[PDB]
Amino acid sequence: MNLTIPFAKGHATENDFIIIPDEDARLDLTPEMVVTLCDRRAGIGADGILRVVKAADVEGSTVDPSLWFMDYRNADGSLAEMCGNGVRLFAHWLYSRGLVDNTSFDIGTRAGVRHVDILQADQHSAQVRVDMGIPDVTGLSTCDINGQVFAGLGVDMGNPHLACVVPGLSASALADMELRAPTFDQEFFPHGVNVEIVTELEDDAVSMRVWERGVGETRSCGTGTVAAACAALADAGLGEGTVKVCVPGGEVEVQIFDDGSTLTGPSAIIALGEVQIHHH
Amino acid sequence: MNLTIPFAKGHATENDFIIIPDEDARLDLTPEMVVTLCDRRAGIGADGILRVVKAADVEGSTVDPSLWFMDYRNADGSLAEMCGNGVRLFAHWLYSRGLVDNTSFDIGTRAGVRHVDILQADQHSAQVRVDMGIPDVTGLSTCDINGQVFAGLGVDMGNPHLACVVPGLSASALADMELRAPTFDQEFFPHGVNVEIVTELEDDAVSMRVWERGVGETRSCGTGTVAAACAALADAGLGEGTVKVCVPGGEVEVQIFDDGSTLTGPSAIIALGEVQIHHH
Ligand SMILES: N[C@H](CCC[C@H](N)C(=O)O)C(=O)O
Ligand SMILES: N[C@H](CCC[C@H](N)C(=O)O)C(=O)O
Repeated sequence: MNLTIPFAKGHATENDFIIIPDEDARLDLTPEMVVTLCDRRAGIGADGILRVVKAADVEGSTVDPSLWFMDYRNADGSLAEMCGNGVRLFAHWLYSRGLVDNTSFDIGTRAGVRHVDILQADQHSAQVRVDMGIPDVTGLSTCDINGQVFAGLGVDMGNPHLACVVPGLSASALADMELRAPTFDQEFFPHGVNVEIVTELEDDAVSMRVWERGVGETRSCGTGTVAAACAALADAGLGEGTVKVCVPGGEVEVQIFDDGSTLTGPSAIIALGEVQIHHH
Repeated sequence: MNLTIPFAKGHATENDFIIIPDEDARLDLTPEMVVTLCDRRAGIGADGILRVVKAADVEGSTVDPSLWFMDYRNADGSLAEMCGNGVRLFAHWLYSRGLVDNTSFDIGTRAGVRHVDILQADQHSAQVRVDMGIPDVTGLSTCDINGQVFAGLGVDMGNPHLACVVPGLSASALADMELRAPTFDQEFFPHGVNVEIVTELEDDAVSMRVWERGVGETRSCGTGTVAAACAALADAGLGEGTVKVCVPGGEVEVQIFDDGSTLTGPSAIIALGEVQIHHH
């Protein structure tokens, strides 16, 4: 006995999502079902899910009930407290379908409210700026990736990061290295952690790869790019700045003040349809 | 300037396809476009494409123009001469949408005509039997996978195979081994080759993994299962038989006579929609 769910597919710097419209709040998917859908072969395939729902109808939220809420699920069914690339696609979706009518608006997330600015938008593409709030640098920790250690900044962007700027690493060296789920200090990161490997600041740019909690390597990670841009700035001895972060799925521009931070990048809406899945 | 293409997503033992309806024969996709679509993040994601077209309107075919033709493309844009799992999903599609009206019919492929029998069918599931023709054992060759050599049968099933039955290998040992694109004799396989690693016959069953030409590891390979079932039977000293082949995405039953061979397995239709893609 299978359900038929309307959906759209999209990405933001090739970090890709399945959008489930759910204003009547009748598709709070179980984690098994999330897994099934984010399986490319068995389902559709994605890095995770954006279920579109009002804050009024989302369990555990206490943000303004009148806002749209970005119910993000990771590909393993795991919840997460924020998703930078997600927020951009979610904004793109809402605007482009006329579910809001300003280029500038607030969205609810599991880390609270996030403001967005639509800079450019079609049916299929957009550029979105996100107020990401203040990066809270949590301390210093390390990880091991494939019997080699790196030292990083803990950063809280809503969710946890370990941003390891690597002294001397070229971009081509970085493209080459082979990643395995890192191992980290579980007292420091009791809930798991997103890890970013980063090149040092140069021409106001860094290059990054990332091993997402819940998911594995992704072609981009928006909260992680901001984490990386802190780390790169801190390693150059600044704490304000504008940094272009280069990820396997593209480019974003992060901006860091003392009062806050922003993440500006593209978003794309690739497909619409309906999908089959089994309850059991 | 982007095209909007109606499509369906489906699989056959988790070897998954994008179905493009194209009776007016106006979507002979270029290989770049195939690649874009079979990219999960950038497009939809699949092991390959089944474009649905009449034999009349397919370049290079000389089969009966009145038949439906399975225009199969691999995920790298590469054409291929047959696709076993594809044929089952293609039959499922045609029947279930009422584009044929018999449970038993002929389909055109790049290896010529293939007969099919629909055994069970819904909107969403089916069991299909395929007349695969005669396995032609081409000789003996070897390959290397990750600095280790295996010896195999060359088999022509339409397309080329190297079926390596491995003396002593358990299923759990097989689940464990780590695969890399094999290296093979290019005089023997001037066009590339599908490689199957197989366990010895036991309880009329073998277990198999496969590194598809054009694609890489797949959860199943229908022509390869028949290749594997020959090899396993030959290594047990028979040349007729009924063999259950176990693949990471499930199970199929292959049957071998002297007059021919059949492949019976499941098929599923997971989603319908429309997708965006760029000409340039
Ligand atoms: N790709 C997302 C990250 C999702 C976070 C999730 N992987 C986690 O914290 O577990 C981003 O744009 O920020
Ligand atoms: N998965 C397909 C194999 C496609 C063959 C293609 N990989 C090639 O010959 O290059 C099958 O069911 O037989």
